[PDB]
Amino acid sequence: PLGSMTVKLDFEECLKDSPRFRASIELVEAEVSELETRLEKLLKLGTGLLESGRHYLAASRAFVVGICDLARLGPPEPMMAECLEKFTVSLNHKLDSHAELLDATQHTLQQQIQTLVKEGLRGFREARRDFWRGAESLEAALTHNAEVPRRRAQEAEEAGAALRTARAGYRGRALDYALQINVIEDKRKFDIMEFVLRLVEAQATHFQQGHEELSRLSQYRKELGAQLHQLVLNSAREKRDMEQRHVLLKQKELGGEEPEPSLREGPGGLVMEGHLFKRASNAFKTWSRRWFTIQSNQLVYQKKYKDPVTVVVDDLRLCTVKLCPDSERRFCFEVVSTSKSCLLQADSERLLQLWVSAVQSSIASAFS
Amino acid sequence: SMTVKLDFEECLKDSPRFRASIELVEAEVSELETRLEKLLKLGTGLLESGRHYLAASRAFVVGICDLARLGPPEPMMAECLEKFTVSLNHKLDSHAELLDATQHTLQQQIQTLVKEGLRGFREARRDFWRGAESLEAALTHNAEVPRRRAQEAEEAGAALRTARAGYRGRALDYALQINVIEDKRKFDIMEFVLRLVEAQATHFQQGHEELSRLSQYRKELGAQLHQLVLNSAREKRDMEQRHVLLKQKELGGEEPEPSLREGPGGLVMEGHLFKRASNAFKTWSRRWFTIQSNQLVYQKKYKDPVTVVVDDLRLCTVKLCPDSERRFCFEVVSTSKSCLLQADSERLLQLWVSAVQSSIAS
Amino acid sequence: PLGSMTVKLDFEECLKDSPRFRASIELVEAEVSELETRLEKLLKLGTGLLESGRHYLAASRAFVVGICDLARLGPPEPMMAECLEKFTVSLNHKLDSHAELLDATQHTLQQQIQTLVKEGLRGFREARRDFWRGAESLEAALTHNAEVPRRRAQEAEEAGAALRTARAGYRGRALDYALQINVIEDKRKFDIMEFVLRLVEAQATHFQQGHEELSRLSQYRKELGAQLHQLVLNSAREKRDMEQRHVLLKQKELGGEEPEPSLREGPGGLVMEGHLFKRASNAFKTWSRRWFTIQSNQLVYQKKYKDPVTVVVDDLRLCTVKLCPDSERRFCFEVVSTSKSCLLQADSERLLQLWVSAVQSSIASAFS
Amino acid sequence: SMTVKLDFEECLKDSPRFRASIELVEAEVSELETRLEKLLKLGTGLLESGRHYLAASRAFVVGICDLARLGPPEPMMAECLEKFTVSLNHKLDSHAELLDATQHTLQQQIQTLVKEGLRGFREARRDFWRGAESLEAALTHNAEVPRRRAQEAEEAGAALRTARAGYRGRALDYALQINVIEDKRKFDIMEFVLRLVEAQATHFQQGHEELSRLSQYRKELGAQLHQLVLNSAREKRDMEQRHVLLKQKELGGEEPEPSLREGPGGLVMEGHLFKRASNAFKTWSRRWFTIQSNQLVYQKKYKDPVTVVVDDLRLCTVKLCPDSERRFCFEVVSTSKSCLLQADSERLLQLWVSAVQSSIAS
Repeated sequence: PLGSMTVKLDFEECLKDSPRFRASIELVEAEVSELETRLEKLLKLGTGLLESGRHYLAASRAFVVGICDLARLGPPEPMMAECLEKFTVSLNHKLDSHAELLDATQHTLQQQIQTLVKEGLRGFREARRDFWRGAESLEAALTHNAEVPRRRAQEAEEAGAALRTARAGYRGRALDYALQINVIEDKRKFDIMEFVLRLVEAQATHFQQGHEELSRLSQYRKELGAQLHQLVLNSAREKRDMEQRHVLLKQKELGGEEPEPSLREGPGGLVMEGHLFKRASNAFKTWSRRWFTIQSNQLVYQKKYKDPVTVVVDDLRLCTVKLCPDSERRFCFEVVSTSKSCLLQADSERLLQLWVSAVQSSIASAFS
Repeated sequence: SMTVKLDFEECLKDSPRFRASIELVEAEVSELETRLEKLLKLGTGLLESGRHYLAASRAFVVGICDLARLGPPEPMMAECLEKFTVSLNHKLDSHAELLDATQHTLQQQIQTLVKEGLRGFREARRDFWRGAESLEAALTHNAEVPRRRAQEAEEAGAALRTARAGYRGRALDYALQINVIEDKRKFDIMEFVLRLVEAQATHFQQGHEELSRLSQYRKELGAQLHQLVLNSAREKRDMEQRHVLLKQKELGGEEPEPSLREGPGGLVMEGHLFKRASNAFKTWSRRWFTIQSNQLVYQKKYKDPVTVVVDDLRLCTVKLCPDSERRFCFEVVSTSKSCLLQADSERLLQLWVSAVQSSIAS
Repeated sequence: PLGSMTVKLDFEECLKDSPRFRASIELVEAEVSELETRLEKLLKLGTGLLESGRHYLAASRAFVVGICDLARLGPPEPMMAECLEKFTVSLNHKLDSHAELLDATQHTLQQQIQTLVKEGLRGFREARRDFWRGAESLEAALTHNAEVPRRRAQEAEEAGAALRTARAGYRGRALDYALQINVIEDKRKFDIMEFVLRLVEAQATHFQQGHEELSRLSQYRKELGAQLHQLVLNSAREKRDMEQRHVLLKQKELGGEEPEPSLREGPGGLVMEGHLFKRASNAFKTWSRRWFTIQSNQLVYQKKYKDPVTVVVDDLRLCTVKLCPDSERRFCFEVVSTSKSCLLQADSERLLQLWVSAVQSSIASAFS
Repeated sequence: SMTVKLDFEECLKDSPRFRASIELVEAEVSELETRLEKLLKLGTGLLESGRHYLAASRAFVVGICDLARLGPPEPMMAECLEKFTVSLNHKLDSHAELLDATQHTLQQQIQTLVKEGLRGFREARRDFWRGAESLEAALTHNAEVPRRRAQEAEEAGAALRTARAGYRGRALDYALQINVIEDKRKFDIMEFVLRLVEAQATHFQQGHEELSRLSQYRKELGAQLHQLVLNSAREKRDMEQRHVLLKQKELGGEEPEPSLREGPGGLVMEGHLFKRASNAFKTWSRRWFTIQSNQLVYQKKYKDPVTVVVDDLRLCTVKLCPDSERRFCFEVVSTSKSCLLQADSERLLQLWVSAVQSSIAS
């Protein structure tokens, strides 16, 4: 027949013990050790594939959260809000299926290859042990059969009776070796075929779960896509419209005068904010700018944009404004009270007029 | 955080709604770039992990192949076992094309965005804060005007004018880019996701076509496999059952008997014999001897040239040694060379003595 | 039944695997290890007996040579000359037979006890190895049968099918252990009985070879003995006769005068020996005694009993004797020649007269 | 060497035949004593070697005895194996009596001869050479006489007279002892050999009487031994032949099934179960459990006191657990104590659940 250990083991000389037969027993064994190292190399690689597999999916699962989270960090688009949720449950669904494929991999390696190296050479190596012990027994059997003198007939007959023992039971041991090598030639091919069966089985099972919802994924891929191409043409147009209006402001209507602080919530909330230059009444003294706010009849400044406000004067009920006639600088006015009295300057003619008006107005509310 | 679509009204009047929107869009740009650039190193790492995975698989598929050339080269092994493993390598290469296309995807969108996608926002912003630096300075400058003065007033005020007009033109460019970033952060990330989902999906579509045919192959072969090994289970038990019958009933204790039968040039016989060594103690040793073409040779290893024991047999005599101490022995004495020898039975003595004795008559 | 391993191994629970059965497998083994150390102690003692045996006969064989050689060194008795030869061949004959008994001892220890420890526990310990491997297999078989969840029905059925494997083939392994312990209980008793059979066999064979010539030895023991008792009565009488004659010489006839030198072989051999006192002719000179001899007409002296003789004068043909009238001492005579001339003195009146006569006589022969 | 029976003629005339016989008898006495005293240390060494031999044997016969008390105490072992080995010890003690009698023999003759058997020869010899010392001196003295003198002549000569008479009486005593030594060296050595040959011979005579009856015992038992072990050879093969028939045809894969059958106080069942440990992980473990006298106990080692699992069964309930994850499990819940348990089959669940359920009705 055509088997790899079959064609290099001599069945025909197996009761007969020629140097040929001793050569085949030795020769066939080399494949046995070969096959056992290749089985072991396959188990080591199997955990390497399990290790990298489980790291490729840990990297993948972080990526899918992260791709979604970034889109979620953006300004919102409703088709994306629902499609991204369909994509998310589907994407993770492939990773838990492919993680199952590893565990399946791990399992088949245990059922098959590990069982195979663990169980499958035990009964042949124990038959090998006793066969070579019997060889040993046969050689001393021959040794004791040859060295007797012909005059000591009874002793020699006793020694030849043990040789009939050695030779027979060595034929008996040789048959068992023959049986057991004859099992592993048929067995080796099937088990590893089974292993490959179970490999491409889990693959077929994994692509089919991912192929099965493919229609649900494909409707969203189109409906997100048709919407994105209308959005881009809509943004093109909106930004065309925005570039031309951007153009227009710079052409002829932008203005050079300071913009005006806008009062709201009538004279008793009187909400108005704007910067001024302030100066105190110390003997050595200087100007700095602060951002001012009249809110709830309360005049307040803040050293910075993100600083909490502080009162220019605690209460503004007993205060009076002086529009200076004589001031070192143009556009200066002065604000006088029980304590915290101070000098102010504004940036242009209408801001001075308004700021003094609004602040004098707030004094009327407060005083009311 | 701030409101979407920031328009020019607020920009040009230096509103606190503008003032806070510019505060919050810059802080959004630092978060965004960091997360994009993290998503960039993580998508880098994913390809590296995929590619380590495909090499891990590629080495595992060579280990299943190695079994296959060791084995016998029969039809099911020769064709099926090869079609299963080549389909495994084909799938690794296709999957390589998906990691090549993921890389393309990532180098197109996310690399470009990190590298040169914030660059005109940062141009507009540094030019814009430059405008307000100069306007902060010219508001100071505008304020250092003595009340007596009029030529200093118009001179100071002209410097404030151009500072304010330019801050406003610079404001229009920051605003417009704040709208461009806002749609770019939506569309570059939406196209990225949709490209990736699209290209993953085709690999399964095409995959399943083939691997569902391979499922069919698997279940058909796998069905032949369970019966084949049941067949075997019966087979090697039948063999064991003959063997205990062989051992109990037909097992032989007698020595293997050599055969004196014609070949290419006359009678041939080959077999074990004991002889004495050439060491100083002359110690006995077992070798395999052949009678062929009127010659006696001895084999020194299996599959290696033989050594001659007697040059010719037609010039030999054969000693049946009746007065020797040694048992089952004969001596062959030829003109150039002699050899004592010893056999395992009285049958084997007479059969080796008769074979040499017919040989001496050739 | 009544066997030592039989009555502490539970056949009845051997398919059934109770803690009792696990306890018996363990319990019975302790006797197995016991029996193997006692077999080994018997082999060590066997070479000690071989070592001392071979030294007791090396000491014995030297003694038998030495007992004979001492008798052979004595003054000779003819019945002893033949009986000692019969005793010698018979005595050695027991030592070569008892040396054969050792070699026989050595042989039986190899055939029996060494074969027994070498071959006889191999197939039971290999059955023990696989039985406890099957136990191992059974425990993980139970382990994998118990830890499956009830929802995973197919997987659990597969795991229980392997347990039907484990349990069955463990029953199969248990039977082999049962077979093989059941062989060693019958076997242990016989082999060591055989060993004791072969011991007292070689003894019976040794006393019978030594009992078989006992009649030949017994005739010599008597004939040497009857002769020794006549010899002692004969020696008693001979020594009585010798004591009384010893008595007689001292009583009345011993004599006080110097004994006389006895000439023989006539005047031309003239053989006569006796001491004298000699003096040379030197100017400072003195007396000493030497033992003189006239032999073959040659007058010679010797400084000692065991010294070779030297000539008083080379030749005695041309010499003359002077019987001194004037001499310092009594009984002196003088002997004159061509060279070596000298003065002599003798011990008493008849020795002087004779010595001068004999020496003058020898001169006449010589001169003839 | 010299002639035998040395008589008084030669002695009293101071002959050279005497003069050489006295030279050679003293040299024979030095050889003799040395060889006797060597024969004395070697006969010492022989007893020491014999006694080392009897102790070597005595320890070997205890090693064959040790087998015998290990074994079964059956009639052939009990009586024959003991009669063989006690005959071995009996023979050691008899042989001890022969080494005691060899020692007696050696201390009687050869020790005495070395110690005090040369002593009167050495007395006579030193007294005799003393006589010749004085006669050598008085021959000198006899010779120092001036020729003129007559009173010196008779005075010197009288000293020579008594010296010569006494040398002659001393000569008679050396001579007579030279005859006594000559017969003593023959008769002490002849009696020694004959005593030894005589006493060796009786031990075989008596030995063979018994050991030839023991040969008879040996061949009769030994004949029962070859058939007995042929009988056995058939026996254990018959057993092997049933066993391959048992394995092939009757071997069972099913779990051992417990039995619910009445005893001293009602229904009894005992058997393996799985339970959960009291460690912090709560890890599962297999123990052997007994239901007896309305109680459930568990065994903690073979042949050692048991531990109670539930105090009473008439106060228990029994959970068939249909919604549990764990397979083939039940729970027994009693007032003081509960226990989860797990069995190997759906048969064993129902049988352990029914046994507790009959027990709950007691």
